[PDB]
Amino acid sequence: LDENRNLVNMQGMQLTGYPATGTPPTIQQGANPAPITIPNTLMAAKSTTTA
Amino acid sequence: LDENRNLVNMQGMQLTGYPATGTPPTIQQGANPAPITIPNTLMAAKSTTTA
Amino acid sequence: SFSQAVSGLNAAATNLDVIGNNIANSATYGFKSGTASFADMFAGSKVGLGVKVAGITQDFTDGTTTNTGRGLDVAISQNGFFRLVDSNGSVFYSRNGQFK
Amino acid sequence: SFSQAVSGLNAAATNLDVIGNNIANSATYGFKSGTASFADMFAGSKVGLG
Amino acid sequence: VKVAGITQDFTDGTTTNTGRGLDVAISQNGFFRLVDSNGSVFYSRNGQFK
Amino acid sequence: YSNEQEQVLGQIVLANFANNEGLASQGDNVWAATQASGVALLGTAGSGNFGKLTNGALEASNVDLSKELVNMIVAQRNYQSNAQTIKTQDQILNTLVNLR
Amino acid sequence: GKLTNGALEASNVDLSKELVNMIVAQRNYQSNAQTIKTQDQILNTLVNLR
Amino acid sequence: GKLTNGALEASNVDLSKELVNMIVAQRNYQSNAQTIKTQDQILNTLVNLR
Amino acid sequence: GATAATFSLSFLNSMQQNTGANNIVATNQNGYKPGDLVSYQINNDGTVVGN
Amino acid sequence: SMQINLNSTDPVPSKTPFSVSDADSYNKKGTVTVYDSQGNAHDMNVYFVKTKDNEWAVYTHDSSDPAATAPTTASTTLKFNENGILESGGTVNITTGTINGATAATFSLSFLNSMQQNTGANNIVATNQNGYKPGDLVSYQINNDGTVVGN
Repeated sequence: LDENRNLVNMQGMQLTGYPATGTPPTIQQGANPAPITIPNTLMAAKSTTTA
Repeated sequence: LDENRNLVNMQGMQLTGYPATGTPPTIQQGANPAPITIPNTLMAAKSTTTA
Repeated sequence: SFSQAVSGLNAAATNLDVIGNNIANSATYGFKSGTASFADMFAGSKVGLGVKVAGITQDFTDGTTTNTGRGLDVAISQNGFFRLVDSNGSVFYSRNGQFK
Repeated sequence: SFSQAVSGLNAAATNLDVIGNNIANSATYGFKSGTASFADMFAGSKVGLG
Repeated sequence: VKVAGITQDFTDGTTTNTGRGLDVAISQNGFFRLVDSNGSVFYSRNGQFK
Repeated sequence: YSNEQEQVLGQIVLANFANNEGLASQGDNVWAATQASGVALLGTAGSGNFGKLTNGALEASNVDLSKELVNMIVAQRNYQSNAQTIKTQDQILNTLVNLR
Repeated sequence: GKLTNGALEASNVDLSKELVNMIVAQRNYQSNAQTIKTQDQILNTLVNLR
Repeated sequence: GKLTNGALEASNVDLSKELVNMIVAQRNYQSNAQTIKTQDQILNTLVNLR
Repeated sequence: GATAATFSLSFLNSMQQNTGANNIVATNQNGYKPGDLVSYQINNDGTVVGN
Repeated sequence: SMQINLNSTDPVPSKTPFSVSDADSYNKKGTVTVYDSQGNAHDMNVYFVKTKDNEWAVYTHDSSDPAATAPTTASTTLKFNENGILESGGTVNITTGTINGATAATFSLSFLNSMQQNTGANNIVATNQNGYKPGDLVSYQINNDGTVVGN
């Protein structure tokens, strides 16, 4: 996990794959392959809708 | 197995032989020698006739 | 030919030096594992000529901790590093907590 | 004659370079085996040269 | 029967890892631009510079 | 996550080609495709042509020792046969010089 | 996280895999040595070619 | 920087690459020797031309 | 929304035990669902067999 | 061209009405990256909703242009037979959008030989377009036919 939020090798090349989008994000089957990120950003403050 | 569905050598020449035709296909003895293919196509959706 | 031979020879020698230096700091306090990586070479036409070393690869797995007599020798259990300073004010880091 | 001699000589040298390069990446991670192939030459009248 | 002249070949060669970092060979097609005392432009793939 | 949460951050894709031998080395173990290699047969692991990988494990070389040294002996002896052949050729041409 | 109060962390050195690598890289070095031995014998015959 | 208090720095000599250069330059010397041998045989025939 | 399929069903060689327990010996149908080319092998006859 | 293998054992999507952000409103979403005379990569989301047995409303949505509204109309409707053979609804001309002052490009789109699996999972077989972007001479080779092939 490099400083640019991506899993890079010793050569610095980022491994790609399927991204997840939404709230909550799920892996979609019809996306472009994207460099997989591990963001340290804050989560979505979601209130209670269905209980 | 090349991009043209045939078993080709380093010289690219396709090896020939007896083809199989039908549903289910069996090797017939009275055919022209044909370049043997390994197709990745979908199988025949066969319903139950005799059980 | 001889380029691949000297490349593999120096790679084996440097890897054995890395292994012997890892043996040389066996049972020292505050040690994290370090190994060596491998590399290959680009194809001329489609050949490929040489096998090399990508560099030093340090590993930071958790190690063995011994209870000590003092209280002023505090190792770091989780991810964290002690901030040290030299005479010139430069910032350094060390998990070793032996301080007097 | 000497054409077949230099052909076999350079083929043996290049094959040994391939073998030595395969030895040079022994025990590296992610390695797949690679070897060399052979070829012959077309017959002049019915001879074959190389 | 004569000689048509010198024929230079520019195939890729053998590269050795060196101790310095200021000796950088050229891997792909490319040439280093050098200048003399008279400002003329020259080229060299050798990257040993101090 | 600290709030007992788990969210997927991505999923790595996989591919196969029509010809595995049609690859091109780009230095280290890095493969650029060719026209003879095949189109990107995309897909995910554990489905069809793809299977479950080695989680936390790295695959070393497929190098055997015995057959490599066997080829090292046999091609050396073939080189010796070529050397003695060209030796006999050069002695023949020496006699052709000594013909005059 | 909470640290090791009054405790010092030694090396993470395992013994077995280190000696395994010590054996395996030694044998790879022996393969390189015998390889260069065969290379030098080939070049000895190339000298003995003339 | 801070020096080696009570410590003396020995040579930076590696063994393997030195012996490699000792082999390779020896073989280049053998190539030069066989080259000049062929040159002297050519000049011997030039003497034997007359 | 499928079609009601009619199939021939044979109980051939179904035997009556003099004593024991009612046990189905075997079942077989020629109906299936695709199905795609996973791999391929060749036996000792030159026949390219699809898996 | 877009070939896709589709499971027949799937039920009708219950989430009504259709939304491009409602994955449960359809069963499968495709995506094809095409290019225009300005060379912008228009990524068409191709949604497939099972209306009934063998009939699938097929929607197109230029996802690369954010000014496009939610498509509630059918671009086509793939209708098939009992065996699952490609019967109707597999060809439509689709107009793209305008990105950075481009032109809205209309292209012929064929779903030729898209098969209906009797069972399995909805999987796109292949996608292909004749649109691209330059592109320059990197290298050159010649095969065994004397044809100088440009790379």
